Amino acid sequence: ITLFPDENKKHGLPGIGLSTSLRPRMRFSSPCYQYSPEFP
Amino acid sequence: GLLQMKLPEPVKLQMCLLLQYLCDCQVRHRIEAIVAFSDDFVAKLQDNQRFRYNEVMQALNMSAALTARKTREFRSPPQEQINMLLNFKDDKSECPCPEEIRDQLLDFHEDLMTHCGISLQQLISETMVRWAQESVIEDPELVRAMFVLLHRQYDGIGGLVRALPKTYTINGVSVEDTINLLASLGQIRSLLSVRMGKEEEKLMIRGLGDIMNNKVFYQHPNLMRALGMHETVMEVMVNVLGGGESKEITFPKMVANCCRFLCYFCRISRQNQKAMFDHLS
Amino acid sequence: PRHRAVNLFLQGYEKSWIETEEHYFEDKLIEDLAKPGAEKRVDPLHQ
Repeated sequence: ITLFPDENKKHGLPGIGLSTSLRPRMRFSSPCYQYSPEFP
Repeated sequence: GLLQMKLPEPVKLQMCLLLQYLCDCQVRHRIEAIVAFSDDFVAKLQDNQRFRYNEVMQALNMSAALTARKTREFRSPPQEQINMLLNFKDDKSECPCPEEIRDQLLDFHEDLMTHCGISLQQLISETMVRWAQESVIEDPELVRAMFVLLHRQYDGIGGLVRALPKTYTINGVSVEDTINLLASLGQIRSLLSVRMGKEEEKLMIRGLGDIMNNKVFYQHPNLMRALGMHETVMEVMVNVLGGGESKEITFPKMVANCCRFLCYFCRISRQNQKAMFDHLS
Repeated sequence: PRHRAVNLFLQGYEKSWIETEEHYFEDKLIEDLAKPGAEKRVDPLHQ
């Protein structure tokens, strides 16, 4: 992962790009009640 | 054209929060790029410094200059070594032996400044000043969010200086352990908000037990403090025993568990002891 | 190790190359914030 997607100073649309940071895993129990009910 | 429409105060507040989220994601991407370049640069610097220290050691004659280099490389603690290797911020200010890495780091700093404020920020600032000039705003919370967002657009360096202390790099081997640790920490933080009861204390005890059993706690005290749930455990402590200070102390088992967790956290590392000293009073 | 080295470099890079830049924007920001703008009512800085 780099900062500028192109050799140009174009920043790119925010929120669009590769992200590697650790994040909580999404899990929804189907309606022990461990997690919230699943949704489409 | 959603920004350009004549929005009411709640709607414009929600889109201020949306723009704040966009700024946060952009800062996160910046930190990711910084981490990547930091990895590459520190690899180059480490190998070069070890090679040059070996070369200095190969000198047949040992003198005052030789012992100066010995203190330069070996005696100084690693943080002092990093600060020494990064002292070349000014132009030719007692720079280390390499200079190609100096050029590379200067180029990276320049492009990082370019990516920072030094076209989303201009748009956000223009919309904010336009809305402020449109009419008098009655919501203090809306005004506060407006001005904090405007300030964060005008100062992108503040995000860096407030986020780099909290950033950390973990090895790819312990990714699952880090994820489990973060999940347990999230559970503890979530249970902090709700009212206290027996089921709550059982869940906190189970979470703390998982925290002890996790090997990341032993390996990375620096990350442990950076996440900083010693503060959250102290918050749980004060919540439990605020009434008990006056009278009728509750949850003796959980206060004992919190004491054990804090003692173990202090014992793992020296700097953790200093971090916990502030709550001595 | 590699992770320790990169963490130390992150902290050092902060304290050296990020905490020393002083870009002057206060005057321009105050000017544009106190500019009354087109239409009187209260200026943003007065708000």
